[PDB]
Amino acid sequence: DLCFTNVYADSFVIKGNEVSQIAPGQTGNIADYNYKLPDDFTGCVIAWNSNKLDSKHSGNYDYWYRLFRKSKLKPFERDISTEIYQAGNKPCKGVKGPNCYFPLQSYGFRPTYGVGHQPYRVVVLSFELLHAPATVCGPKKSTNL
Amino acid sequence: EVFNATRFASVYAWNRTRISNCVADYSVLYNFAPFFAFKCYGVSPTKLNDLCFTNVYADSFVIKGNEVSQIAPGQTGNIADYNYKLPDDFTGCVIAW
Amino acid sequence: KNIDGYFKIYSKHTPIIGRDFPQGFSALEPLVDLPIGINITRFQTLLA
Amino acid sequence: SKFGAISSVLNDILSRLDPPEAEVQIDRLITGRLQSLQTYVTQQLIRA
Ligand SMILES: *[C@@H]1O[C@H](CO)[C@@H](O)[C@H](O)[C@H]1NC(C)=O
Ligand SMILES: *[C@@H]1O[C@H](CO)[C@@H](O)[C@H](O)[C@H]1NC(C)=O
Ligand SMILES: *[C@@H]1O[C@H](CO)[C@@H](O)[C@H](O)[C@H]1NC(C)=O
Repeated sequence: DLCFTNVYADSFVIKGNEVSQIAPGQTGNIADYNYKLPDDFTGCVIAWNSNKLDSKHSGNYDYWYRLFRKSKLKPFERDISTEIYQAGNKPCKGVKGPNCYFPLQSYGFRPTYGVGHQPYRVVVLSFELLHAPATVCGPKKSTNL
Repeated sequence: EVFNATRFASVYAWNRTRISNCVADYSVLYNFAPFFAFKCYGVSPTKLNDLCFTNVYADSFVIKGNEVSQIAPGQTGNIADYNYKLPDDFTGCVIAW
Repeated sequence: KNIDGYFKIYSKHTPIIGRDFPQGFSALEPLVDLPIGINITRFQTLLA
Repeated sequence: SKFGAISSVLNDILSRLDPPEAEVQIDRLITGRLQSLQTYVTQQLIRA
């Protein structure tokens, strides 16, 4: 029974503890390098476990998450990039191994993990409740003015 | 002293060293070993110098190459089941060089 | 401007005195409010 | 006076906890400090 100016749907698969992590202004590598919500967030976050589409025999290492970022992540930012994180002072950028680490690591999932390590599927609905022409409603009646 | 040792114990008998009453500067580990697996779970590898820890355990044991990837929370294998099993709620980092 | 995405464009067109950037006050009428929501850092314009 | 919050130092609260959790504590501090200032102002009005 509300009217919203514009609705944004953001979708990604994240682990069970990360559901507790994902919330307006929290701590953790996912919350600060992978996805950050605004402090005054107005919306809903939807989480349900998906162990039938993100799991298969011999595992599935298709998904990804970032742990190495130069700074914190501004809210709603697509910082998609493959740049080696610098450690110490070496300009590396040429070879893996010591003090040259990849910004993201495989998000491998198998059908046999713990509940905190299960493939949860998360989508977040963001709404804009402001005095502006809306686009989305629900039930309606149009009684004459 | 845990990185400059010469007889790192085997995985079956993993020496557990208790670290207390010290300032945990991580540059000393950064400069000592050319790592190949610095995966962190409970904390950020960049963010280690700004957190105060009640107690730190340093369990050191030399192991094979694939066993480096074997050793992780929620894992399995001949080492992960009979030699050393990492807890699922592991708040810490591993270092492999 | 690009505050929280939502690109905004402002315009008011008038055959003003025509010397140059003038003095008299003039408000700006919005034309399009569009939620782009992408990364933005540099600016350039296209000529004829 | 902590006024019912974690600590009486706003800067300590800021540097110790995250924004959306220290928000309640700093709001408590505001409600305490402003109300105290209100009492001071009213008493000053009576004395004046
Ligand atoms: C987004 O734009 C800001 C503004 O300069 C920039 O600092 C940041 O690197 C950009 N993020 C990208 C391109 O992923
Ligand atoms: C051991 O200590 C010596 C003396 O400081 C140092 O030169 C060497 O790099 C250290 N080696 C390791 C593996 O820590
Ligand atoms: C741990 O015990 C093993 C036992 O062989 C030893 O070789 C190693 O030096 C010990 N590490 C210490 C005391 O830091």
